[PDB]
Amino acid sequence: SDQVPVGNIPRSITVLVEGENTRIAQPGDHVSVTGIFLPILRTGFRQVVQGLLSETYLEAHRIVKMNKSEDDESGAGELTREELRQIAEEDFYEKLAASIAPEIYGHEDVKKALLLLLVGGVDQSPRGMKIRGNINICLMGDPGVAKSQLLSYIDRLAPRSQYTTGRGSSGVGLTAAVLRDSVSGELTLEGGALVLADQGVCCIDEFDKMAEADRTAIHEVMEQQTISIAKAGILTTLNARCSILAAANPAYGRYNPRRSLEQNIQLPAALLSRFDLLWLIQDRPDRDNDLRLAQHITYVHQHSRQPPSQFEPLDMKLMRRYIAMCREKQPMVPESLADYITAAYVEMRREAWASKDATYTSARTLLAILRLSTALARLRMVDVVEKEDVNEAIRLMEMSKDSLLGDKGQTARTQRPADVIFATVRELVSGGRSVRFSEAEQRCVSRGFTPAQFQAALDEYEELNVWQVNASRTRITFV
Amino acid sequence: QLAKSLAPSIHGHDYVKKAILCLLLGGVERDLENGSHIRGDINILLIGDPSVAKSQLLRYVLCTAPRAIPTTGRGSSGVGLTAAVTTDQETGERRLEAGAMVLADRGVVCIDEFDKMSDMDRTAIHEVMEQGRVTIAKAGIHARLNARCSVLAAANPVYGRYDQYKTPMENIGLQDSLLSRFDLLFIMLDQMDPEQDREISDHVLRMHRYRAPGEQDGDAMPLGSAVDILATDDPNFSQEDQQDTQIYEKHDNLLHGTKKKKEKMVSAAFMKKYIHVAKIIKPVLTQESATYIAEEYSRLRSQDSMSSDTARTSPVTARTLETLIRLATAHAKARMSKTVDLQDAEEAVELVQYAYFLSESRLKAFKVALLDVFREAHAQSIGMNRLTESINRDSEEPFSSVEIQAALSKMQDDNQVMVSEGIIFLI
Repeated sequence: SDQVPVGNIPRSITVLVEGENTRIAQPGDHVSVTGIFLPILRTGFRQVVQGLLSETYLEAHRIVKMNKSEDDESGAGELTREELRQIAEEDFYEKLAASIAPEIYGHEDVKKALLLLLVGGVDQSPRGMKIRGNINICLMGDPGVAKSQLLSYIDRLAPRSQYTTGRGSSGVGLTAAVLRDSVSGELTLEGGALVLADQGVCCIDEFDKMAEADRTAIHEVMEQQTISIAKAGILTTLNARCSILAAANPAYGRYNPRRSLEQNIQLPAALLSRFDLLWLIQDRPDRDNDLRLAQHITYVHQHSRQPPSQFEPLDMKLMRRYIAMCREKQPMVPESLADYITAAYVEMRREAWASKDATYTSARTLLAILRLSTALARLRMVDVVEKEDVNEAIRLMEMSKDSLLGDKGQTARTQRPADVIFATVRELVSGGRSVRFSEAEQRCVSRGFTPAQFQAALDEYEELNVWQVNASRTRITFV
Repeated sequence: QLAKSLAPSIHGHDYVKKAILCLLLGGVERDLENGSHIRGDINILLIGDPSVAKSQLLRYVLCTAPRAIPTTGRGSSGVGLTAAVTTDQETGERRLEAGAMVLADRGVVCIDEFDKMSDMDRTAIHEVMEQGRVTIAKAGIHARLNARCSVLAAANPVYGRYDQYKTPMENIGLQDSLLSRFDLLFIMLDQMDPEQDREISDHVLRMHRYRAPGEQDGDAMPLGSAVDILATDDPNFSQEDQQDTQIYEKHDNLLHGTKKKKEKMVSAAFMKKYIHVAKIIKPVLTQESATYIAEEYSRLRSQDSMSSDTARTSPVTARTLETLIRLATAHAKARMSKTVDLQDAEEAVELVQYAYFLSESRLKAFKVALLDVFREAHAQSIGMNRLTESINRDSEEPFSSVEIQAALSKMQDDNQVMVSEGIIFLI
């Protein structure tokens, strides 16, 4: 696959397997066949052979198992030692986020989730069952907002990712292509985007345009990543863990508040809350963002890379060779930090309970929070998790849910120099009526309240008829 | 000069002739990691009445383009412009039919009646301007093809007779992912009104006398078929016909028009030896042209959000923004200049908008307005944030929050505007 020029034709080749290599090689792997190439002597069959029939084939001597990157059974390759200090000389990461889509600029939080996509989560299958894994992310946008830059870059970035879109071909040739093989007498079923993208990135645009039959098979190949084929006869289960990268499109191009958020995208509710991060690309009439869009494109006519600003572009064997070494690392969440994730899930349901027009929080989003806990713990070459990997994981979730609307959810609170003073007096009203003036100060000075501001705060409420004092200001009783 | 010399007898349409001229060059390839331009072809759409003037307009464009590929649903095959696996029986070999636009690198391909061919051509065009490369992934053939040409469209309405009382969106008969890739949308109609019959008759009288001396009011037109053959390795350029590369020919009236008397015609050989030369020029976007784009993109979208009657084939988003950059770089290639001129930015401005659609001297002039709003048309409600509803008029200059706050110190002492709270309305 990765050894072809620019436009060619396929060519078949016969390779004989004998010895110990038999019953080991399977269709789909990459091997290196070496040997001679001599014709055969067909002399014996007095029915098929008419005259001579001197067909030529290739004789194999030794078969070595390879894959995609290097010449060994591995998802990716590795580097040396002097090339590791160049990428591990920063605090966390800042040059890799800007390397994604160097021709365009905008929405830096969306590019951060693209790097944390192939990592996934824990894949050990404990207690008999199989836990979830693989990062999932959906995006809605009109195909034309420089979406090809976000798709062509990630296509060449991942080693196992073919360029597949929603159009350009038939819908029964990219997820359900049946090939009637009459040479052997069997019946197989292949796809084109989820049958060859194991532990990689599944590239696909326009997630809401195909038929219902194409969207039904995603219910099992996305959660636990298990291909289920059962069309009366074909009883097999393909193993190909794919990271879904949906590029949906709204019904009105840009973000237009026409109706509810669930009905704005022609997609059932079974696939809305199934993803982890739901980002949205909108447009606002602001000359500040449009000014930078007309500046980076100017430098493209002179330089074929990033403009001479402050970030520098990378090569190719850098971000993928470093992310492949931490695939075997299994972070462990201690029992002390595990209570913070459970407490954060309770507060996460408040934004979905008071707003039924947006997405809903159920058991599908519970396992997605634990999946993002291992995306940052494997970047520091450690096997433990800290508080930094938790606050940064929920930061992308709060930014994605706010981008689905037309504003940002904030708060407003004025630090009144007499708001907590009235709440302290309430602790003595429910216990008694004749509250001593000297006894009420035993709790105000504990936190750090100055007694000078308390004398000026009594007249703020006594003037408005709340309580009453005596001549010596030593008796206070709630009326 | 090259725009008015495109259509000989066909007159009018000033913005149309100056729009397709830059399409002949195709622009320039984008320099990036992928190595393919993202939307660099202007999709011109010319919809009109079925068979009334489209039989001659489509022929004046294909002849000027040297690398033109004909595409018609009636007369040419539709399935075969991208991928077509056809097998025979005499050999039994798997053959693949490629398109004619693959060999031509950066050219113009005219397509007639876009709404007639199969649906396999509607999906292969979605990867031409988006990514930039036409890949193959059918019948086990995994290869990439280079088919970067211009996408033209001159389809006819489904039910015919274009009406002038509804939205033109329901008259093209295209899908959502088809009409969103176009830029302009010019409609050429023909009315039987007497005010337009005199302009059409200027070419009918010249066509009848165009026949040979002896066929006047008798024989028909010899033009009908086309019998073209091939001979040996001979250069048929100046032997039979004499069509040399010339600027202006001779003043004629048979096939030139009537009102055109100062400008002559241009031979077809001059239009073919000039497009390939202008492709070498690679202008660079200057600073004076980059600022003009940022100030015009914010004023076109703010006036198109409330629209609903028309102007919906291409919203003011990333589609219109990329067309202005590609047109600015292509407008300077046909003018012989190493840099982009200042006048190369206002070309697409009149093309997209027309196809769709204490205080310096300000305080001294504000006292004159008080004589007509407090001393004449009284209202007793001008000041603070409420002043914005009457400070516009004709003077611009955006006021700041500090300037409008310091002005409240006066007025009260001079008996003008009193103070209150947020929205004041006293004195």
